[PDB]
Amino acid sequence: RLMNNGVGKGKTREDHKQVSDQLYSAYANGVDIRKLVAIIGEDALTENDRRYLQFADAFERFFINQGQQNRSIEESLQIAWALLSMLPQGELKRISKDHIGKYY
Amino acid sequence: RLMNNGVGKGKTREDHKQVSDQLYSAYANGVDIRKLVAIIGEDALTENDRRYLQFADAFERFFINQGQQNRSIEESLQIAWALLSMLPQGELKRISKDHIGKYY
Amino acid sequence: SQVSPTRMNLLQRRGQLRLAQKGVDLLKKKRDALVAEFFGLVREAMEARKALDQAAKEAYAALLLAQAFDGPEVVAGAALGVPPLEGVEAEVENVWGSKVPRLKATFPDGALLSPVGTPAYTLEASRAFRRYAEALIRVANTETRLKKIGEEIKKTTRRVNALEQVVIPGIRAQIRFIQQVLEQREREDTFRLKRIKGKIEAREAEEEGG
Repeated sequence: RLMNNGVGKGKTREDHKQVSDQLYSAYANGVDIRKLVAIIGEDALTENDRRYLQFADAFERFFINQGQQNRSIEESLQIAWALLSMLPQGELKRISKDHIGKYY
Repeated sequence: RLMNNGVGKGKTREDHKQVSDQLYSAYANGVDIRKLVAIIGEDALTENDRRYLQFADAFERFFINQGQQNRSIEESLQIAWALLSMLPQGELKRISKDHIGKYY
Repeated sequence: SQVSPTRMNLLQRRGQLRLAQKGVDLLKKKRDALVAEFFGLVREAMEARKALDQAAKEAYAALLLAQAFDGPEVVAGAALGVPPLEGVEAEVENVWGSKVPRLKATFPDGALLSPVGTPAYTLEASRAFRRYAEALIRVANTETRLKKIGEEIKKTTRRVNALEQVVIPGIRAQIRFIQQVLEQREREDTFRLKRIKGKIEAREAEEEGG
């Protein structure tokens, strides 16, 4: 919770901020769906919100799990995009269209 | 703690002693209802439940608040009587049985 | 009697909320969607119905035309080309919002059974009955959805309330009660220890002194 003035631009890469905060709210958002399975499945919902299910799935699999594989920040950034690829823009909206328009 | 020194006529009016418990017992029979309202809907009723309702409704800022109007046992009780007139005055039974006529 | 154990359970009862608090919240607005959504069907339900009720009413009233009097005749004279009554084939719609019966009473209501077109008003009018049957279904089936949609909401809130309005603060006050006693224990210790220090120090005053 201290790294505001840690996150930085072309320095530690500008876009990282909002990208983080994409996946931030997005991850947690998908944990919202997570349970409600016994309710109507999670197949009876609507698609968009369902998409955040897939968000998780890849989040835990790809993004988190990394065995011992020495990752790299840049490789880590890749992930973001990919997972977000499950999603149209219009969900992708911390970020400005240029950046997602650079990472998709 | 004391409520029976200073009491009874020769110290009081007839009704001081009585309309105490009346009111008490009145308000009570309000409150119960108001609990159950959102949690049974408004589908079980009588209109003497609409009445016990209405005493409580009555009882509120109408009675309880009196601002800084310098009161008296009269000034009070008069409108204490008002409340009871909502009700079947026959269903005031913490009084004399003609007290319903010894004030309204 | 039945109160605490007094102890360490604290942590579980701390966890009480974890379970409770977090789950239960969310449950409310889930179904809120569905009830919202219900309304489209309700709106549509009567739409054609009321319209085509009056375009029912045509035929009903055109009974009386040259066959008000032959309503008497007709009620025999046209009546039985088809099972009257039932064919109510009870349907489940199975959802959150459980299962209740709906149905299509899928047997025909018929209208042809007579030749020439016989007395005339009859056939077209009997044809109107279709437009009773069929049409009545919309509402028959949307309102059974209604009853589902009542239940949930109502039931729902009943628990919402409960959680909100007894559960949490009750269990709060438990912890506290516990805590406080546990905590106060510290003192007693100390209280003891104090005296102990007193001892050590008394020893050390009159074994070093004397």
